[PDB]
Amino acid sequence: AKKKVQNITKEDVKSFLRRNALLLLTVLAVILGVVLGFLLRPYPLSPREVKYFAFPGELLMRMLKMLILPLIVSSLITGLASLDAKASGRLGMRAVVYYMSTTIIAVVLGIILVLIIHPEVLDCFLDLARNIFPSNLVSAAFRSYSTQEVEGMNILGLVVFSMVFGFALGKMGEQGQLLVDFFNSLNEATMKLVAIIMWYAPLGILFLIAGKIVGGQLGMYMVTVIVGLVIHGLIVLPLIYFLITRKNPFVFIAGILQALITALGTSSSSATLPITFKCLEENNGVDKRITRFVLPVGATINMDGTALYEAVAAIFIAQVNNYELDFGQIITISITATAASIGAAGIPQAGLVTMVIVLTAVGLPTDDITLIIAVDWLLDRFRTMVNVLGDALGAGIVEHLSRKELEKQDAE
Amino acid sequence: AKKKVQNITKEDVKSFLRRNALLLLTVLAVILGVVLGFLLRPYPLSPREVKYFAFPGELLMRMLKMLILPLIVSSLITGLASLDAKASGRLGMRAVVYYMSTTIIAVVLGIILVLIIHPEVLDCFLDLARNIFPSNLVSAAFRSYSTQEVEGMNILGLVVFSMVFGFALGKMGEQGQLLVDFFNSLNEATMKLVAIIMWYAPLGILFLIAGKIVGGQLGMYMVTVIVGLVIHGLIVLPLIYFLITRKNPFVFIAGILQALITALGTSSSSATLPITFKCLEENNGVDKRITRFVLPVGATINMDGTALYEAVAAIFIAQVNNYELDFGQIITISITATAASIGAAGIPQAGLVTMVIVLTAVGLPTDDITLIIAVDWLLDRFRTMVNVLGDALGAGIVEHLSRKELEKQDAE
Amino acid sequence: AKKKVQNITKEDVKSFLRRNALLLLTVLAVILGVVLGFLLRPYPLSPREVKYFAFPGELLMRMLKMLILPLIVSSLITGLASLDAKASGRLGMRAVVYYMSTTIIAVVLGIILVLIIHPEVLDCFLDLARNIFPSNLVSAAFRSYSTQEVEGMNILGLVVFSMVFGFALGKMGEQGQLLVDFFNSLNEATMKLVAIIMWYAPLGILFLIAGKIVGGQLGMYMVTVIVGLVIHGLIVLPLIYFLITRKNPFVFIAGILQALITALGTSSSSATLPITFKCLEENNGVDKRITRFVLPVGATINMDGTALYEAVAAIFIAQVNNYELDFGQIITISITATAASIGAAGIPQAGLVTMVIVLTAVGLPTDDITLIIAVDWLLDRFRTMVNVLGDALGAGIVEHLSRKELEKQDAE
Ligand SMILES: COc1ccc([C@@H]2C(C#N)=C(N)OC3=C2C(=O)C[C@@H](c2cccc4ccccc24)C3)cc1
Ligand SMILES: COc1ccc([C@@H]2C(C#N)=C(N)OC3=C2C(=O)C[C@@H](c2cccc4ccccc24)C3)cc1
Ligand SMILES: COc1ccc([C@@H]2C(C#N)=C(N)OC3=C2C(=O)C[C@@H](c2cccc4ccccc24)C3)cc1
Ligand SMILES: N[C@@H](CC(=O)O)C(=O)O
Ligand SMILES: N[C@@H](CC(=O)O)C(=O)O
Ligand SMILES: N[C@@H](CC(=O)O)C(=O)O
Ligand SMILES: [Ba+2]
Ligand SMILES: [Ba+2]
Ligand SMILES: [Ba+2]
Ligand code: NA
Ligand code: NA
Ligand code: NA
Ligand code: NA
Ligand code: NA
Ligand code: NA
Ligand code: NA
Ligand code: NA
Ligand code: NA
Repeated sequence: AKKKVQNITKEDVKSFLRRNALLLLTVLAVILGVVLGFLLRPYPLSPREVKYFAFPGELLMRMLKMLILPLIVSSLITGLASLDAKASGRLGMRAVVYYMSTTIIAVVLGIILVLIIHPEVLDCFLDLARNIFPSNLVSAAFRSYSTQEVEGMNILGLVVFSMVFGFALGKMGEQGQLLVDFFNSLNEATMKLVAIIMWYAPLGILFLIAGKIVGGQLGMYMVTVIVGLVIHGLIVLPLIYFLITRKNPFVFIAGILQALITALGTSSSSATLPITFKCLEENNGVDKRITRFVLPVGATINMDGTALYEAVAAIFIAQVNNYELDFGQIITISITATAASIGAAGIPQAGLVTMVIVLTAVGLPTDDITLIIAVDWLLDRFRTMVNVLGDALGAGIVEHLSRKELEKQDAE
Repeated sequence: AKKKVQNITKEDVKSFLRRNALLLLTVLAVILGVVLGFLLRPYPLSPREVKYFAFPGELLMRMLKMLILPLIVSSLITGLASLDAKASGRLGMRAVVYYMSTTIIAVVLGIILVLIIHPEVLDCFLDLARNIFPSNLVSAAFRSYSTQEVEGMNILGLVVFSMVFGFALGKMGEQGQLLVDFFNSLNEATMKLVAIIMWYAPLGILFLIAGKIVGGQLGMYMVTVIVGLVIHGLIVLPLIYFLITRKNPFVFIAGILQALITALGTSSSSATLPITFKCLEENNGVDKRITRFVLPVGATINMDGTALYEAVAAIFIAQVNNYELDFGQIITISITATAASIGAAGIPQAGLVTMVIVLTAVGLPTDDITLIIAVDWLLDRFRTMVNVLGDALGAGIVEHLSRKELEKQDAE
Repeated sequence: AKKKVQNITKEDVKSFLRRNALLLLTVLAVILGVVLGFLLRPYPLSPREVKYFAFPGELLMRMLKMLILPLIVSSLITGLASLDAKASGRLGMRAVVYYMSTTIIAVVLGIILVLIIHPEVLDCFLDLARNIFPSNLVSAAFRSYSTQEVEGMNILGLVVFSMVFGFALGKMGEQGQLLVDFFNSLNEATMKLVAIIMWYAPLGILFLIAGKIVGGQLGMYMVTVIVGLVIHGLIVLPLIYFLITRKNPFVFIAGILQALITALGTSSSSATLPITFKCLEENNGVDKRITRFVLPVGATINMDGTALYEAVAAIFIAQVNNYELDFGQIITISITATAASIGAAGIPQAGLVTMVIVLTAVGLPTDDITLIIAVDWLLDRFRTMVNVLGDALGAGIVEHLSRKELEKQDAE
């Protein structure tokens, strides 16, 4: 009742409109995009014509994807070279502990919400191990292994190599410094390009979401995850940030708002990574030393929203199948949904492809994934926002916990 | 009558032979190549054997293509970082204005010469836009998009990215300088390699042209463009250079002679770019700051000879078809032939592939391109020389017009 | 009798076990690998399951292959920039003379051993020439030409380009130094990663050899080459090193032992190159200036063991065919087996693929290669050890012969 009477003052909206021009434009892009897409929905237009329509949104995807490679490689090489090897292990343990806990908490919340509301696989593990260790760095930049090398950048392989290379340069001293300085100039220069890409974003988001918007049991399921992601995203994660930092978490979420709205549009944790960087480094004022450490790793392994969706959908398909509830086999679901969360790449429709792991483990048929394909796209847009939000709050949490190591490196 | 009596003095030919050793060798390579090719023309030898024969000319192509990538990327990153953002816009406006005017003048001359002597397409625009914004920089270095990613370097995508990256580094100051210095050493080092490639050029040009030389209406057509390119190339463009600089243009053409003779052999504006660089920077003494700005851009968009050929061939196929002459539809030909000129890549047989755009716009059948395929190769060799000559004179024109901006950067 | 009574002292084995922990572990990996492979040999397991089994050995291959590219490119660019152009020709002549002589001596020894114990092709030359001059440097990093561009790094193309680039930077002075320093930091940093890869090697070698171990005339043939490689490897090459340096060669072989045991496991001169570098630079204390000069070149052209195997197998298939012994045609075998040695890439099963050249030249049928395929893998493991051992002793021989040039560069 106190904040309500405070809200009626009609104070400073002209200053807000002037400052938040771009932020409000992308919000308007979502509003206009939903309106346009539903207006143009009666489709006497072929999928070829759908591709033609969504083209302005496609150029935004090419623009964002462009920067992913120089962004990850320069961030981890400089970031890990900036820190002392032992401090990097400390920072790393903070990240890993935060990642596993938040993913374990999301999968438990996900299982509880479905148990209340009733709405080869070995080759996958070897392909993952194969990608952690790329045989060629030039090819790793635009191809991933799939048992033989499918198209699309091997983010994980580059994440791992850049880290080991970063540690090596840190151990080289002065001889190493030249290369650390080379990669620092390349990071800031690609960060300077994401400033340009940001002005195109409202035009892109409008067309990217408008194009995608062009039995009843699958209906209740969509409502389950959406509710589950609001509990984790807007209630679980903020109180975690508040409990650790003692800072207002909803003001932090306001800073990374452009990153969430772009995640909602692209449905890629990797594509929105350059914008998550711009938001945290600037708007939230997070340290570059730790955003370069947390964000490229969080974008591929820290998938809180995917984990919640993996558990929900693994139990949802079992409802139709009338599969028996085993006290020990539900434990395998929480284990494999956390496993698939880490595994699944930060790219669209990667959630559904990793369901093969979680469906096999329990003993459910993998061909049931076909039922969940139709509605997936909308749940993917939301799942991505929670996967990004986790890396953003994760950076804020780690930065706060690692202030001693950061103050030592600020000596000179 | 005064220059004629002056020419009879038999003075300084031994000094000319000693100095112009390489220049005269490549001229002799064309003379020996035409003789050898016609001598070996009776072909009881398969296309496989033709490939075997033309192999010394193939090694020259691999050698020149090799350097294109480090040459474009280092030239635009340093070149645009060297200049103040506002001066880069001034230099840019001079280039764009020169490019569009010369291309508009060539297409008008081309249309006049044919109207006196009577001898999907949307997917193309989207593919071009897609290539201006590459989704992966490593893949952009050896692949282009074609609706899905065909082989062959995306020169345009790299031209655009290098420019935006160059502007970014220029805005970084000292932090940026390291990377600008890194790309400056990489430019001069690859420029040092083109000095070596130049000694192989006479052997390559000989075999490259000899291999290619191994109804009657298509006969008069070939004579139309050849005459049209001599009017534009040796009369239109030199008087433009003279009107702007007041310097003798045929002495400038003498400096870039090795670049034209290599264009005549390869039929690629991109492949002869490292040699156009060596000729302008040295022989013509043009500024590196502006050759790095003009030449990589001119090689892909400034296609004067292609534009003249596009107009000539669009009207030539209509002669056979007896297609009606519309005052407003000839205006669409001048517009789409200028459009295709900009579009068409600086690689062999790219002129004929972009005829699809100009034939569709008017309302002529695209399957008529098959008639023009046989004679094309020879017209392509000449068209390329005019496309290169335009970038060479264009550099000389811009350098002269931008002497104030260049004198400011020479302060220290 | 003097070294025998000296060996009975039971002195310093605890110091040896502590120091040579890793060296003895990889030896134990071979012992355990042979035992495990023969134990698991009864195969009710498919080739798919064989791939699953050999997976720890596959990760070692991806790890070693990863570093090959930054290792070759940084070694030759810095190495050749470090030296004066004339000194590089001197060092080069020492290498080339050593390479051709040792390969000529191995093929002569190989021919003698078989003549005592009786147990298109033009397209190949053009493909080699095409690869010496790559048309694209980014593609050269992960593809080779095959008449059109097959997968797998073009080591030769990068070896050649890095050398020409190294010479260019050396001729640039100070402007060049930045890039030389850039590539020096990148060499030491990738050399710092091979230290990590080395700890995985015993686990990898165990599984790499165990997986591969899972008429009678082809039996005697295998014994011929194995004996021939022991004569060249353990008798011919050491006395050559002793005659040149006057240093004990079997103490040198002890230093590069990890490199030979890894060659025995991988059967790739290129994959074991980062470990041959670590052994020579450290264990044998060879100069970085010359290991960067000798080793990347030796890994592809200096194939002593392959040459001996090429001669042995070219004459062995003629035994079955009862092909006539011509005094002049045996001279063509020694010539083409030396030719194929240089040609054949430092990768597994490359020896048998280049037999096409040596079988055609004499007049034997190329389809006979099928008979030698079954036993090849084991002979390849040994052939590789002799191909590596040659580069290792070659570095030691060149370093010793070039001490004047090295002492001049140590001035400052
Ligand atoms: C596969 O998914 C990953 C990769 C990385 C991480 C952690 C992380 C984050 N966020 C980053 N930036 O660096 C390190 C991490 C460590 O736990 C360990 C830490 C580390 C400390 C000290 C020395 C190291 C040497 C090499 C590599 C990592 C090292 C680096 C977690 C999961
Ligand atoms: C697609 O085909 C092209 C690309 C480039 C150009 C012009 C050109 C030439 N020649 C070069 N080297 O740079 C710039 C040009 C401009 O007009 C604008 C100019 C510019 C000035 C100031 C800031 C900029 C920031 C980013 C990019 C270009 C900028 C750069 C013309 C057509
Ligand atoms: C295709 O297989 C090869 C490539 C290289 C070599 C020799 C070698 C070794 N080992 C290395 N590192 O460099 C040079 C070699 C020369 O003989 C010549 C030497 C050289 C000296 C002076 C100037 C040069 C300029 C460019 C290239 C090589 C040059 C370089 C032999 C065979
Ligand atoms: N598309 C999601 C991952 C998923 O498909 O679950 C993301 O990039 O965050
Ligand atoms: N081959 C020409 C372009 C064309 O095909 O018209 C050039 O590169 O200049
Ligand atoms: N595999 C051998 C070459 C060969 O196949 O003969 C090596 O790399 O040394
Ligand atoms: Ba430091
Ligand atoms: Ba400056
Ligand atoms: Ba020096
Ligand atoms: Na998590
Ligand atoms: Na993520
Ligand atoms: Na993941
Ligand atoms: Na023009
Ligand atoms: Na051009
Ligand atoms: Na063009
Ligand atoms: Na040899
Ligand atoms: Na070798
Ligand atoms: Na070889």
